Amino acid sequence: ACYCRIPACIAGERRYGTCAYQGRLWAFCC
Ligand SMILES: [Cl-]
Repeated sequence: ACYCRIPACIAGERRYGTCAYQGRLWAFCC
């Protein structure tokens, strides 16, 4: 499933773009 993550996606995931939410930027990870 896909999550917004701070600070980075973990192994086994890949990053597919970015979230801006609550004044922070997040990796969008799947
Ligand atoms: Cl980040």
